[PDB]
Formats: sequence, structure tokens, C-alpha cells
Amino acid sequence: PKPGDIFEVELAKNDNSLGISVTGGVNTSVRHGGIYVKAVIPQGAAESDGRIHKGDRVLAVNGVSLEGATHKQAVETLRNTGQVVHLLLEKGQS
Amino acid sequence: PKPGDIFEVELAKNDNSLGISVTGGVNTSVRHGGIYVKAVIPQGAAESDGRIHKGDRVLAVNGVSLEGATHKQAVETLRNTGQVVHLLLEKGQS
Amino acid sequence: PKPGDIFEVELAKNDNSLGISVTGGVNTSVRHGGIYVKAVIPQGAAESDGRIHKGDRVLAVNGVSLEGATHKQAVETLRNTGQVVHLLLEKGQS
Amino acid sequence: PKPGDIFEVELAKNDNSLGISVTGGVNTSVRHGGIYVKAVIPQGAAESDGRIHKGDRVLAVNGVSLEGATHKQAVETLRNTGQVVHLLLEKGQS
Amino acid sequence: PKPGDIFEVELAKNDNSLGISVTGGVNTSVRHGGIYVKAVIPQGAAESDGRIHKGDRVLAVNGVSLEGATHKQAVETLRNTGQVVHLLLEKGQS
Amino acid sequence: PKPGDIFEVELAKNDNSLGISVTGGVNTSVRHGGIYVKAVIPQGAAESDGRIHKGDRVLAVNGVSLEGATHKQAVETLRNTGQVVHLLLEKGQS
Repeated sequence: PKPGDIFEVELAKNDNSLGISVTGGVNTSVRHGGIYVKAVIPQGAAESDGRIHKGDRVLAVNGVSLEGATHKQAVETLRNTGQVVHLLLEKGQS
Repeated sequence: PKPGDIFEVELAKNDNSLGISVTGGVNTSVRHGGIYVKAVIPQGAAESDGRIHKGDRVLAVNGVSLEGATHKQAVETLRNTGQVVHLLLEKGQS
Repeated sequence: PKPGDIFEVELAKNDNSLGISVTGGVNTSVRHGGIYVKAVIPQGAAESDGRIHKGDRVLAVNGVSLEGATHKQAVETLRNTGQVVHLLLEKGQS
Repeated sequence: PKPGDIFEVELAKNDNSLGISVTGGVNTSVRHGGIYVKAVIPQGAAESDGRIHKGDRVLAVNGVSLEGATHKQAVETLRNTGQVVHLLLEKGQS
Repeated sequence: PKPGDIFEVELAKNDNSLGISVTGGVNTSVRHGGIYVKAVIPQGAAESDGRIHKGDRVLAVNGVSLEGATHKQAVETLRNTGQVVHLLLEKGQS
Repeated sequence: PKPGDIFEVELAKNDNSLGISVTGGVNTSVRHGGIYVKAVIPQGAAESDGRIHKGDRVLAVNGVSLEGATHKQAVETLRNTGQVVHLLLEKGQS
């Protein structure tokens, strides 16, 4: 994808983690309060898969929008998932 | 989804089980012979994922309709899959 | 698709009709009480498209299951759509 | 869909209009700057289709995110499309 | 999409044309015997839609691969469709 | 699917393998340089899943076309993936 493009992934966890950290939330001044990929963890699931990078916006998890989520809630939403997770993203770096 | 809506999931097994029991089949008097989720097994894959609930109808597995399946046939169709399974469902009533 | 396979189409109406007649519904003795394609109307939209054939089962319209529909209800659901309609189907026999 | 659910539509224009008006954008004082459906025009494309309503958020158009878009920019993004437009939404009216 | 990316479009015809011309086929010496977009016709459907460009590869039409098609067969496959057509493409080089 | 149909799968690895061996690539004399399933490994991931068979063509991996791939490039593309891999295929003859 190009920056700005929507894309979706079915991401399998490794070590029961998606291998990303997130930044943002409505409680934050992070732009518009969105949830963004802060970092892909070395040798983690996201990195091995290769489609998600720092800067991508996480729009939804398993069919549910993250709109209105505080940081705590976004993290919890990502954790409260099974071994394969459906993620909807916008490609960052535009 | 709301009751009646179509949804799809890619569900990873836990210890080779999707963690759902089903009821129904053409051989039964259940509704019109359809395959429905009887229970989401505690601690299982379907429960962790959080999208599938008791009463949802399973319409297809890995791209093949369950039409005409007996109960036994549906159970075996669900078992005879790999580690991640594509499921097409209709959301049940609350 | 082969018989039994799930497929979907986005079908544009010709002169406000999808060009399919249906058979079945829970008030009939058509198998499983399902809604099936009775005919692909000559010169109509479904015929021109080429993917839908007599005997295919219509599972959903614009994201909403036809589960439990009477014949009349199914016909209305098809008719109460805009110009392009999303249809979910099961490929029929022979 | 339930409020908060992601959904997508392929919507055909009527009289070269999708038959919805929008509110919001980065510059505006509305809802985190996101783009929301303000109204569905009577007899219009979106109304006939029946899947989009006031309050839904428009996440993307033809594969491209509306993220960071101003009002004018969003309104034009919607206009510079062809006869059928792919829309990604979040169901509103919690 | 970036060059090499898969993308899909539901394209409504304008004046009964998709507004694209193609090059290639197993009877030509075009690379891989593939079918490529030769031109997008000014003011046509593809151009208004904005997602398809010269050099993109057409992988499939309405669910069917163009693998092994001669040039005339590819053209006919494109023509022998309804008012809205599902196209699977690979993004070409710019 | 029928021969020539497009299908997609989300395939989970078993013991870090997709359970398929492929043949072809631009450097080979196989077909028109495409990447094809040579075998599915007994008791492996692809076999258990049941949708991919010898002769199917792999068109893309995780959203990126295998156009122009040498064999070694194709294999590396398959390997440089996470635990669940999105594959786009054309159903082979028979």
C-alpha cells in the first residue's frame, strides 16, 4: 500500500503477542486521538508478517472500530483477542 | 453485528478445537435443519476471539456451505480443517 | 464455483430489476425452506453478469441473511435495494 | 451492524450523487475532526440502499483513508469518483 | 497501492464500456503472456474511478482467471459482463 | 472452486511450514513462469486445510503479486511471512 491506503491483515500472534506497541487515544493529544503503531517489536508477529509498520493507524480490531478508545482501552482491546486477529489499518507516512 | 446480519471470522484453534459446540442438522427438528452454535466453550478459541455466540448460525466452513449437513456431518466438517478456519455466520437473536 | 461453494456478487440492476426469479421460502416445501434461483431472466442483469444460475441458493442480501424468510419476504428484500446489490450465494447442483 | 461496527458498501450514484451530505473534517469543531454522514437525501442513492444513516462515520473512499482530510477535501474526494463507489464506514448512533 | 500490490475494483460501465483497452495474451509476446491495461479512455469509467492505470495487469474478471486467454478471449471476457464488473488487478510500474 | 477460479486462503503454518512445495518462476520453463503447487506435504498445513492442491497457481502472498518472481524469490517470499499467511490462488486443472 501507499501512505493513506486502507489495508487489512489477519495476524497470528507469536508468544501470545501481536508484536506491536501502540500510541494515541482520545485522552491524548496524539493527532486527533487516533490509535497508531508506535513500534513493531523485533522478531515479533507484526515484524515477521511485514505488512504493519510504525506510523500505521489501527482503525479496527475484529470488526469493531477503535474510535473513542483511550490508550488503556486500545491496549486492552488488542489483548482481549484470540490467536489470530483481524486488523484494519491506514498506511502511515503520508 | 445485529441479529440477522452476515459476518465472517478467521478463527485459530486452541489445542486443535474451535471451542464451539453445535446443535442442529437436517436429521434434527432444530429450526429448519441449520447448524447453530449451542455453546461457546469457556477458555476456548471462539470465546477468546469474542465474535461468535450461542445462537449464531454457521452457514459455511472454508468456503463450503453446510447445506444438507446432518449433525454428525457438520461436526466432522468443522473438525476436518487446518489450524485457522474461515467461518461464515449469521448473527443469532439475543 | 463448484456445487456447494459460497460466492458473492455485486449486481447492477437493469431497469430496476436484478433479473432473477426465486423459488422457496419457509412457507413452501422447497428444500430447507431456502430461497433459490428459479430462473435467470433472459436479457436481465443476472444473465448478463453470468455468475448466477438456476438452482443457486440466495443466502443474504446487502449483508442481511434471508434466514427464515417466507417467499414474499424474500422477494421484498430483493426488491427493497438500491441500484447495485450485494448478494451472497451458494452454488447449486448441476 | 451494531453501533461501532465496521461495514462497507458499494454504492451506485443516482443523478451523479451518492445522496448523502457530510459534516466534519480536521478544520471543523466536530467529533475528533472525523467525517460523518450529516443526512441521507430523500429518494437518493444512499437512502434506497438503506445501509447508511446519519451519524455513520466515513472512514475511506475507494480504498483511500479520509484521515487528516479537511471538510472541502472530503467533499471533493467523494465527488471525484465513478458511477459505483466503495465506501468504508463505522456504524454510528450508538 | 504500490507497484506489485494486488487490488480489486467494482467498476460500473459508462456507455456500456469499462473504458480500458488491453494488450497481451498467450498468442502474443507480451511478458508472461499476461493481459495488461494498454490505455484508459479519457472520460471513461476507469478514468473517472481513478484506480486503474496503463500498465496494471488484469488478473481476473468476475472471479475467473485470465490465465491462458488469447487476446481475443480476454477482450471478449471483459465484454461479456454486466453493468458492474469485478476486476482483480496487480498495480503496474509508474 | 472450479478450474480457473480465483480463491483465497488464510493458511496457518504447522511446524513453521505452509506444507507446500512449489515449482516454476521466470527462470524456469514451467508454463508462463508462474508459481505452481508441486505437492502438498502429507499431514502438513495445506493438506489439513484441504483447499490447496497440486497444480494450483499462487498469484500473491500477503497482498503482493508474484509477478516476475524467480523460483528462489517466490520461495523466499513465502518463507518471509508470519504464522498465518494470506494466499491468492488460481484453481488448477482437475
